[PDB]
Amino acid sequence: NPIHDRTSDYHKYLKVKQGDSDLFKLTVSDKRYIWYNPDPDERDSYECGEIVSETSDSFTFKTVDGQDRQVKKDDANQRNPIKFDGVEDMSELSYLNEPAVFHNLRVRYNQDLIYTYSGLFLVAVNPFKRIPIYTQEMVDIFKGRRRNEVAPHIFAISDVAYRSMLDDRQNQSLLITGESGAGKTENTKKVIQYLASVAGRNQGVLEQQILQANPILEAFGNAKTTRNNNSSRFGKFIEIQFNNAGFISGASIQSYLLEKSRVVFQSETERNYHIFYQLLAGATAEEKKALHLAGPESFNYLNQSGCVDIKGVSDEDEFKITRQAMDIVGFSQEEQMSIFKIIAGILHLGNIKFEKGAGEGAVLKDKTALNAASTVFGVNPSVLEKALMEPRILAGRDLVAQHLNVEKSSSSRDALVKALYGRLFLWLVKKINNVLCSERAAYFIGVLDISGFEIFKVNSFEQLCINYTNEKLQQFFNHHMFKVEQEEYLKEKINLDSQATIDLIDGRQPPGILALLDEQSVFPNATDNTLITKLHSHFSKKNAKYEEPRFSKTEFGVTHYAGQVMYEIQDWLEKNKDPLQQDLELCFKDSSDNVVTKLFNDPNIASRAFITVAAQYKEQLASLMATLETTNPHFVRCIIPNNKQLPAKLEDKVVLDQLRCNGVLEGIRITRKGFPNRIIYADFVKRYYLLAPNVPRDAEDSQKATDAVLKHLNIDPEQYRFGITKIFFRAGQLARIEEARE
Ligand SMILES: [Mg+2]
Repeated sequence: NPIHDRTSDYHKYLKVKQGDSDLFKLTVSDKRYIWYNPDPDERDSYECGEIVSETSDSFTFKTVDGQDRQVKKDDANQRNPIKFDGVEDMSELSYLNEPAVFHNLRVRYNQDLIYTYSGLFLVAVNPFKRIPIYTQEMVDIFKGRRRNEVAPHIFAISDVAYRSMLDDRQNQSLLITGESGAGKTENTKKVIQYLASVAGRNQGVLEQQILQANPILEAFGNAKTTRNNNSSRFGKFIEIQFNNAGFISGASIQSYLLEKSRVVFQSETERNYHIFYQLLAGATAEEKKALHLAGPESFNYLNQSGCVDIKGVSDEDEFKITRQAMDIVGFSQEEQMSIFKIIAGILHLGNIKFEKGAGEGAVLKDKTALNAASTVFGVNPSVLEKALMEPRILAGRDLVAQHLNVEKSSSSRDALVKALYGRLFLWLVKKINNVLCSERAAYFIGVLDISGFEIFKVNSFEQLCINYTNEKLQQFFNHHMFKVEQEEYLKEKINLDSQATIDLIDGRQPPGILALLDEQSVFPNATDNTLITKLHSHFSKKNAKYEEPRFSKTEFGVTHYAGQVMYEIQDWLEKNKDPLQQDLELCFKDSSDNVVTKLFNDPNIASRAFITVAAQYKEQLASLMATLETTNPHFVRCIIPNNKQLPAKLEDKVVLDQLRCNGVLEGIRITRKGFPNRIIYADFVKRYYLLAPNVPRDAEDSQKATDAVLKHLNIDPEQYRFGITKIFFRAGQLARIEEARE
């Protein structure tokens, strides 16, 4: 059994290597240490310090430097005894302090061990390199083991989900969140992998299509940013559908907040969506000519960032893969073509050059790209031309065609483009869903791949959505963790801020941000100023989660869970309306093209429902939360080790900052207050039997033994609770016990 075979790749890559002896003595030391801050300004940077002595209320220790120092016992960060370096769950630690949690992690990361439990969480640090732990071999080892049976691993947590579904006939959900670049999507993909393997019906297609869904999505929804070479520019929730028996029967997809802006603008050194690049790189010569195709350097929407390729990535090779998944999934050859055409047309539209002079109006001296795009799209260029610069507009009675300047003309085109893409994307999802989704499913396991809190330099409307979402999810956790912790105290017979923030945002009466925003969105002439004035009007000095800046006249601050956040209001009105000239709809509505027409002729795709972008999102979240609320949840927190996509570089500031945002640290804090340590009686005795002159290592009266020792040592009755099964210990208690003689 590779589980007990200490020479297996399982032991090799997932386990902390075991020696020939397990004897308590190995680990005996004379030393006691303290975690300290060599420099008080950097609070996240710590050194180990050897406690030298103690007074009644303080410790005194010995710095790295030789200097001596003094500490209040009640403020001190004691180091756990070395036996604890590497434990598979942070909860086994006795001293639960920040540095302490960091250290265990680190210790694991040093051995490439990237996964650790922290009570309910599975913590996962991105390694920045390939570890062969996701093999079929690996897969089959996880089938049916309990969480204590096996090493931490995304496979494990998913197996647990699966058995629970079967054994409780309850639906499940794994929540996978964290910063850009931390790993979410990888692991997300693993889960499906694993699932489709233990529970698929292979001697199969489904399974195939299901797997193939992602690639498709990623091509259209992922991009190369500064933070990651393959970032998901969208949120998503996967539902794996099963039948009563337990076999996979289908699935569905839900996307949230696609980054439409990226289509028409990419920050420096980043890239647009992959497709554009795959297309340019793998289209046949017959496809190129058919699509007026060229190099990226030739296309305004592609050539600006000054990045057109990813190191160690072949846009050409990726296209084949994509092309392949479209096949498996069920895209006709035509459909594929149309997709492309669109992708091309978009590019063309972006090349359209608007000059002036004549008046202030815009004109089209060159008509090239206009033609191309027109063609590809299957619409009347003149019509479109017109729709672009001479949109007719309602002056109420008067429908009168407005002639636009160059910027506004340029802007309309951009909107066009974003609509095109955003719809197309939806269209894909729906498409896929048609193929995979099962009306009649008995159970499911839902996977959420979404970012955690986003706090940049510049925080926009988009981030407000993400953080909102994040507050809702965080609170869900807290609720949950609370029941589940309360359940354990009974089974063993042993003895809020979120809402306010939530309210400020989404509240109806009184109204929160979203509400005020929405309100302003019926007024055509309202401006960002109008809006921000309204907000401060309502919350400044009146709401404690709100903050009116002392000088900025464009921002406000919301006090999130993760901490305070400054939002810039620039363009919220536009973002919330997500406008598009009717003439354009019309224009495109008469397309010759199959798909194209769909994107404008199907309400499901073409329209929000009159609905705001905010409102629509608010609804979307509501539902998600609702469904989640019906499942049993698993939480996975993904952690980026550093900022530079390196390996073997686990940065203290970077990691802790994450553990603070994502709740891992509070979980500890709160758990810390109780009886963090809860050992199985028999186990205690195994290690500790030699400390109290009495007892044998083995015993049927384990509870009696656990007692004799506790009695021996003369431990404070307050430091522990007798569980029916487990002995419940208070913080530091065990560490001391472990610090006793043989
Ligand atoms: Mg991702």
